Amino acid sequence: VNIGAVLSTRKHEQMFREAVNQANKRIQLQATSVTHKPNAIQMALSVCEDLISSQVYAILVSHPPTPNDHFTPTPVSYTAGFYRIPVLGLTTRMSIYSDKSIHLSFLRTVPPYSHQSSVWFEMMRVYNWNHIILLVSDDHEGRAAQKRLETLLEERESKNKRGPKAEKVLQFDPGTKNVTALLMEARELEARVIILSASEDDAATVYRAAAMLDMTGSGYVWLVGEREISGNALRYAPDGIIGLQLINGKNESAHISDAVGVVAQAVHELLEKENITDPPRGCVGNTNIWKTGPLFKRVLMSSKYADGVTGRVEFNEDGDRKFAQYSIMNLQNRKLVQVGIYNGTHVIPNDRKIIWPGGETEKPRGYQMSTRLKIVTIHQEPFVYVKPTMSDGTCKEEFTVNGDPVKKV
Amino acid sequence: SIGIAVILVGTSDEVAIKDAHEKDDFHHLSVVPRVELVAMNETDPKSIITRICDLMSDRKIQGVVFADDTDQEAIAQILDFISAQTLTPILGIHGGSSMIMADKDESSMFFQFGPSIEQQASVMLNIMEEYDWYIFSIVTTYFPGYQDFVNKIRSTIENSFVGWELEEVLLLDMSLDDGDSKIQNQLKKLQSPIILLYCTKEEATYIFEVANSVGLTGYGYTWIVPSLVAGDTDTVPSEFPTGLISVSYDEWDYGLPARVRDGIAIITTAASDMLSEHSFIPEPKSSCYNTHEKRIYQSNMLNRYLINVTFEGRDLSFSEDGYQMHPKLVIILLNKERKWERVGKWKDKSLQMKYYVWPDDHLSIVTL
Amino acid sequence: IQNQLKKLQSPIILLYCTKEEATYIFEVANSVGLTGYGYTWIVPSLVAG
Amino acid sequence: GTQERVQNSNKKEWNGMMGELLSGQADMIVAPLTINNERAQYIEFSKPFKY
Ligand SMILES: *[C@@H]1O[C@H](CO)[C@@H](O)[C@H](O)[C@H]1NC(C)=O
Ligand SMILES: *[C@@H]1O[C@H](CO)[C@@H](O)[C@H](O)[C@H]1NC(C)=O
Ligand SMILES: *[C@@H]1O[C@H](CO)[C@@H](O)[C@H](O)[C@H]1NC(C)=O
Repeated sequence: VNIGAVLSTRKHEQMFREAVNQANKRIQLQATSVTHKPNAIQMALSVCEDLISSQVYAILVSHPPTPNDHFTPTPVSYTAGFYRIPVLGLTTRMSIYSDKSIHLSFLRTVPPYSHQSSVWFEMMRVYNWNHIILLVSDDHEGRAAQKRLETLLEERESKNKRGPKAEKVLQFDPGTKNVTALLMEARELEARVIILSASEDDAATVYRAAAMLDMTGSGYVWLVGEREISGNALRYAPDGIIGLQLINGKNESAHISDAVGVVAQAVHELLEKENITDPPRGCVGNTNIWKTGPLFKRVLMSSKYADGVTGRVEFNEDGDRKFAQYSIMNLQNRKLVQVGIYNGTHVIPNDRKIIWPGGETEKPRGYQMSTRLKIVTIHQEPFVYVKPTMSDGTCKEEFTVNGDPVKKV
Repeated sequence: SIGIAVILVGTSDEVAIKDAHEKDDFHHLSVVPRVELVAMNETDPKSIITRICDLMSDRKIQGVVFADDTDQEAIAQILDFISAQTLTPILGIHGGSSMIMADKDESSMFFQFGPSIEQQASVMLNIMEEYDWYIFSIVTTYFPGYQDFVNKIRSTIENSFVGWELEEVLLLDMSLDDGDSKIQNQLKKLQSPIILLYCTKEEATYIFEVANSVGLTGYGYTWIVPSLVAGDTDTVPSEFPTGLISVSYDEWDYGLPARVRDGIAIITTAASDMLSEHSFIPEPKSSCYNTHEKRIYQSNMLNRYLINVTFEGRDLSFSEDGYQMHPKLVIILLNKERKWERVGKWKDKSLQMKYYVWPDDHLSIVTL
Repeated sequence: IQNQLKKLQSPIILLYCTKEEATYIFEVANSVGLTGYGYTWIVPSLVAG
Repeated sequence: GTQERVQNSNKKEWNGMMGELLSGQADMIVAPLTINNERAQYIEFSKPFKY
């Protein structure tokens, strides 16, 4: 068979070529390769011209040198999907592809950003917290993270303390500059932990604003995603913040190899299947389907390739790296205190100097309540009387039938 | 002068172009759409792209009206990607599903015809009232409108100035019922005379078959389904009992010639509105392989004009989806002849019928 | 029977039959849902002894 | 305060006092406020204080 990929590294061609050569021990599995191109149009056209014309089997692609490149997969993504050609993803983590509906053709090797927030459902199980706030953008990403947290806040059906309860989650559009109105808003709230999920630059904006509001002093917590440890924010974030790194993420070649191995296990599961229909019609017979794509995904279901560089890599029900461990970490005076203690849902017992922003060492319960209470009340006769004050500013003082001072406010 | 390219597939309505061009409002033609037609044999997305930028470079085409013909149409996304490449608008005038899907994207300007899920549901309830049906239930599995559809109809139930009834929403599992006994048992819990169904076309026949067993058949019941399990394709599998009702006037007799008419109308009118705001954008992209941001300078804010446009005595408004805000729909019925006969005409939140009726335990009473 | 034996709603059922068709109906009951969840069954010793 | 759909979309909010109870503008209502069912869905109620 012939499997191709559009991968950035030229040397990666020989890399995964050798990967084919190694997987050969478990049947022709010829290799095909192709570089990149900026305007994804030329990309998809090369897709048809070479790899679709080859008309054999599936396909791979990673992030280009473009950092965000959130669009770079899509064209070639559903290009072959037009014939239900199951394709795997490497290095892009944007969550849109998480939808099967508009992409019934797409699996991955890596969890998405919005997936990462699941872990935060646990940080209180070591820091016994119950009260939170949220700051997400206005796009889909935030909405995804939000639904995920919501369902992770599934109420444990009972029959004391019962789970953590969310508070007013807030929104904001990109590029803005007067976001402060929100924070000062939250400033009056009754908790002290925070969660922030956004792009790079926006975070730095927020950092600026918050440091101005002094909302980053003592008795405070932060737990950002990955897109904030980044330097543009590392030029703005306060110390004591906590962040986390997906391990072995930004390393292509190892993932390359794992991919080749998984598809090798797949094809060994393919070499003995029945009703083997035909790869596509060279991007010209554009009516048909290599009517194995469904079964192709279904066999990619449990392709339990037990171990690679990152170790065991098994799938979700959305064709994504389902149990990949990764590292927690701390900013400590521009320094990166690593605590690589999250092996999947396992608890995270490291050993170093956790430093919260205020410089203390206690793990403060982000709680404080005994405040004013902004009370409301409606006018209604024999329970509440409304009266205009005198020109002084207060209202006249009266006395009861006996003559007692009828308290007023 | 302007470049307004069009295209079809699988038809020869040639004069349907120049004729409708001669029927153009002199107050709206101030941009004189240089109409141009091509007929590919609906073959290759790649071919589509080739031809697209071919004509774009050929006549500085600032917009196209695509036309479709096959029922097999998941392909809007392609054109959406084109919008993601070139900043021109595109009209999915007709065809198969070529005006239905919920392809949702931000920097795009593709627009379908026909109705949404919602306005369909609304006309459904309308005709459900005008014939004094009052009890029903629902059945569906995994289609982008599921938690949409239920919420939409129930949220108009919840303002009941009239009597209604909601028995149950029957959530099912598409293409997973390994044990069909599950449905054989579950579809007993129906008791209403009216059922509404939402699905594919094949599993449709499958469930029709299981219904032939559970007893839900043309005895005294009725069935209505929103024209997106079955259309003017009129390939009725046996399992359909006569009496199916639906509403599919999306492109039934609207007139593909009149279709291209409305297309040219809305686009050139929007061009008029933009040059009226001193905002004529007569600069198309430069090249397909070279449609980069080097040429792309300002985004397509003429959407502030594309949303709503009235001409030739007809108004066409648009939501974020991109369907027409005021479609003209019709209600048809599955006769014994396995033929589709038009019955009713819905328009403007209003209905038009011809029957009063829907054909020994039925009596005729008098009073004073 | 798979359809007709749905119309049950009581917690108590009484059955009268042979011995073989007995197992047959027990089997179909394993499907319709009438099982040892919260129900009970009594039969007058002349399908089984 | 009552529970009304608005926006001509699928959402139903409360005008009225309870609105400013849920959106944070306030944090306790002291007034002649009745008891009910719906209101008891999204709020907690102290024991009554005048039957
Ligand atoms: C705008 O942002 C500044 C700081 O960036 C802030 O002081 C101000 O309150 C914001 N809003 C307005 C209306 O200036
Ligand atoms: C990436 O994978 C290569 C495999 O050749 C390995 O040598 C390296 O340690 C990994 N990590 C980095 C940061 O390169
Ligand atoms: C379309 O809506 C806008 C908003 O008011 C405005 O141009 C007008 O109401 C509509 N168009 C026409 C031609 O009336």
